[PDB]
Amino acid sequence: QTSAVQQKLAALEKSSGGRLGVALIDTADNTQVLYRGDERFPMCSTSKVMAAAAVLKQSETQKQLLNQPVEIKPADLVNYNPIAEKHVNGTMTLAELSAAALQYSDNTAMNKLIAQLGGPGGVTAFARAIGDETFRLDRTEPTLNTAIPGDPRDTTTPRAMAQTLRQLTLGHALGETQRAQLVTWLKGNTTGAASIRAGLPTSWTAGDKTGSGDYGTTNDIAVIWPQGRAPLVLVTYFTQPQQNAESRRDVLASAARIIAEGL
Ligand SMILES: *[B]([O])([O])[C][N]C(=O)C1=C(O[C][C])[C]=[C]C2=C1[C]=[C][C]=[C]2
Repeated sequence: QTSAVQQKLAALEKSSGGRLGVALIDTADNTQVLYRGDERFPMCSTSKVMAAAAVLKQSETQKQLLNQPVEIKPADLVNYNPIAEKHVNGTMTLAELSAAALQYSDNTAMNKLIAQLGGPGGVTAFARAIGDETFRLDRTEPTLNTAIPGDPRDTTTPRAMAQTLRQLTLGHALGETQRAQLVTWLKGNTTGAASIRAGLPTSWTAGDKTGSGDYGTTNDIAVIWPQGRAPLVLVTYFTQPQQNAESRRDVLASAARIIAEGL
């Protein structure tokens, strides 16, 4: 069946010229709204949530892990490292790397999280351990953002990512302290105001992680606390046919606005 909301998302997609994927979980009743919910999309930096969560899980049995120093060398810098560059020839703790990766989308920080987990497959392994059979991380930064159409590397589906974000931020995939820490990091994100958040009523609060890559890939995954109702989990993925396409955060805001108006 096709709902009014799905029809509106299709119209938005048609006018955008790209491919849009949406997955909403409304925890007020556990219902879901999906648009291309089972198609694969390149995650780009939204994958950093899985990596930070995997490290949080390891910290449940190692009380001092988050305070563990990790060396940052000149050779570790990649294409975007706003936080890590300040620490070259120095160190960053795993908590500092997680916060930098999540709140500023630092790529060097993400690579340190991936390394701590034993490589991209370590992130995938954690996803499997928490019930996500779809997610796959195959490469490090910055190549995991190539976002080539048809390429299965570093992809997931909106349905799977929404389910996983719910389990991580509202459920019990992580211990209570770690869940709280992940939510605190997401709510402190600095990069999301033009994405999902721009399509929501101003009174609502939320935590999110954005993603950007080639083929104008523009992503955002969010946990949302609407005014007067149970939380929502929303994933909005968008990718375009040309490698050098421009970013379209407004399309994500438009998708979020349609979802909100459909409540
Ligand atoms: B994540 O998606 O925020 C990290 N993204 C990238 O490193 C990246 C961007 O985003 C600027 C931070 C734009 C275009 C790219 C990127 C990586 C590889 C190819 C193209």
